[PDB]
Amino acid sequence: MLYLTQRLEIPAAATASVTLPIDVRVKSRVKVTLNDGRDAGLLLPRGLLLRGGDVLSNEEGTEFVQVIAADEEVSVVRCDDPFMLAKACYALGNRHVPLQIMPGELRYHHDHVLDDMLRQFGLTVTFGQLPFEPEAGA
Amino acid sequence: MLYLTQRLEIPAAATASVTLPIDVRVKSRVKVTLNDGRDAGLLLPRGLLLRGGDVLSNEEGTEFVQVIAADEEVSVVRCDDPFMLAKACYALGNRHVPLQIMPGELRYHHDHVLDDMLRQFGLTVTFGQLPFEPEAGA
Amino acid sequence: MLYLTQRLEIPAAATASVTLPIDVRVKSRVKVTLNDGRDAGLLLPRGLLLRGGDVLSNEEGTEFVQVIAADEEVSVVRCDDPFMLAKACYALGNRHVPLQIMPGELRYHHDHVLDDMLRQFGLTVTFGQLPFEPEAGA
Amino acid sequence: MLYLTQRLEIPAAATASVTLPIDVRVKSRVKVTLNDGRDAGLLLPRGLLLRGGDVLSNEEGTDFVQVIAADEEVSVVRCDDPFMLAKACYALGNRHVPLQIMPGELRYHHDHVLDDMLRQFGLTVTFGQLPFEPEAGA
Ligand SMILES: [Cu+2]
Ligand SMILES: [Cu+2]
Ligand SMILES: [Cu+2]
Ligand SMILES: [Cu+2]
Ligand SMILES: [Cu+2]
Ligand SMILES: [Cu+2]
Repeated sequence: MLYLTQRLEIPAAATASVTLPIDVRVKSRVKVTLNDGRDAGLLLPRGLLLRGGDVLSNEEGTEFVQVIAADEEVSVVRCDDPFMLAKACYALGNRHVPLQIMPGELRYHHDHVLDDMLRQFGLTVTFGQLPFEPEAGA
Repeated sequence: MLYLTQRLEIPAAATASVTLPIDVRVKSRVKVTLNDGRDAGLLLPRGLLLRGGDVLSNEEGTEFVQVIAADEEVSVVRCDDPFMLAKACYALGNRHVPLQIMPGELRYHHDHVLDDMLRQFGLTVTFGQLPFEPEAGA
Repeated sequence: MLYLTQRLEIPAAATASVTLPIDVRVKSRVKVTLNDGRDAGLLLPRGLLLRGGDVLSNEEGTEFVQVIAADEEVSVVRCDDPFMLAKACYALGNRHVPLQIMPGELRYHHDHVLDDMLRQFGLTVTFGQLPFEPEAGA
Repeated sequence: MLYLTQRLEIPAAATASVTLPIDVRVKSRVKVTLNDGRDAGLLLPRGLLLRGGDVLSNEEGTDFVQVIAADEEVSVVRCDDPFMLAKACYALGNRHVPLQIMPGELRYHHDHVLDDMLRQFGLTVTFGQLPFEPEAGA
C-alpha cells in the first residue's frame, strides 16, 4: 500500500497530489485518498503541520505527493479598518480560536456563536467554503 | 462621609476627581480619597468596569466625582503595519494578557518574557509609565 | 505562447513542473522549458526568489506550474562535528559565498580557491551535481 | 624604558602582565601600562593578533610580559542547537562582525540593533562582560 513517510525539505516534481482540510494536515497517522483516487496513509513524525505546497515522499523516493489545502466551511471577516480586526484577533486569541491572519482579512472554522459575538462588535461576518491556513500553534 | 453608589448615564458636572488603577477600577467596594482632600467610599453595582472619564454620583444624585486612570508600568508597542499588530494581538490574546489596544499602539503590564517574544516578530518594544485601559472583553 | 505571471500565496494542485538552477530562479524575465516540453516564459515581479515547491500560474488561472531546484555543480562539505561547520559558515559568510546550510552538510558553487582554503581548515571538500538552495542572504 | 618587539614562540617566565581589549591587541605600535605601573612600548611586527596568554619580549631576549584579555561588553547567543548557530554564524559572517565561536555559544561586541536582528531568528540573546577572542580569520 502507498505510504507517505516524509516531507522533503527539497521538493522533487510531483507525481500526485492530495487536498486536505486543516484538521487532517495536523495528524501524523491517518488514511487519505489522493486526488487521483488511490488510497494512501500518512506515516510522518508527529508535530508537523502540513501546508499547501509541501511535498510528501514514500520511503524509497518514487512517489512525490503535493499537498493542497482544501476548501473548508469558514467564517470570513473583512474590513478596511485593521484596528477593528486587531481587536477581533485579540478576542479570538483569548478564546483560542485557530485563526488565519492576512492584511484586511480573517477566517476561522465556522461557528455561529463566534459569528454573532463578532456581530455585536459591529463586524461584518460571512460564510464560504475556502482554503484555511491558520497561524501555527494548532 | 460621601458615598458613590452609581455611575451617571450622562457624565454630569464633575467638580472633584479620583485617580484609580485598573485593579481598583475593577472593584465595587472600596474606600478612597478625592483629589480634593475629601474621603468617599465606593459602593458601585456589581459587574462593572470603571473607565477613565467616567463620572460617579451618590444615590440622591446630588454629588459628582470624575474617575481618572492612574499611571502604570507598561511595555509599549508601536508599529506602522496593522498586519503585524494583529499577529501580536492574537499571540497576546492567546496568553490571556490583559491588553490595551489602540491604532498603531499596544500596551500591557511590563514583562521581559513577552517583550523578547514580540521582538522575535520584528516589533520594537519599549517601556513607559502610562494610563492603562485594557480591552473590556478580556 | 504560455506565460507564467505570478506565484500564488496559496499553492494550487500543479498541472506541470519546471526544474531550474539558482541563477535562473532569481530572475523575473526569462524563457524556460517546462518538464512536459511546452516551452513557457517567466513574467514575474522583480525581487522574488523562486524556491522548490512554489507554484506559478497565469492570469486566467488554468495553468499551475511547480518549481523544482535543478542539479548544479557544487562543492560538497560534509562534517559531523557541527562546531567546525559553524567556523566554515562564518568564513564563507565573510567572503559572501552563497551557501546552503544543513546539519552535517554545506553546499556552494564549485570553486577551487575556496576548496583549497577550507581544506587547510582540515575539511574534506568533495564534488557533486545536486540541488542548491542557499540562504536568502547572498 | 621597556620595549616589547616580539611575541615568543617559546614561552618564558613572565614577570608582569598587561590587560588589553581586543581593541588594543591588534595594534603593533601602541604604548601601554603594565598592571604593575611600569610603562612599556609595543613595537611588534605588523599584522599580529595578540591572544590573552601570549608573552612578549624585548629585542634583547631578557624580559617578558604576559598578555591578559580584558573584560568587554558583549552580546551572548547560547543555543543548544548547533544547526541554528551555524546559520547565525553565516548571517553575522555576511555583516563582517568580529566573532568568537564555540560549541553552544557565540559572542561579539554588544549591539542592540544586531541583537534584535538575531532575535527575529528565534535565537535568545543575553548580555555580558567577558574576555573577547574573535576569530583571527576576520
Ligand atoms: Cu452555520
Ligand atoms: Cu487559555
Ligand atoms: Cu524592564
Ligand atoms: Cu573543479
Ligand atoms: Cu562585504
Ligand atoms: Cu544594551
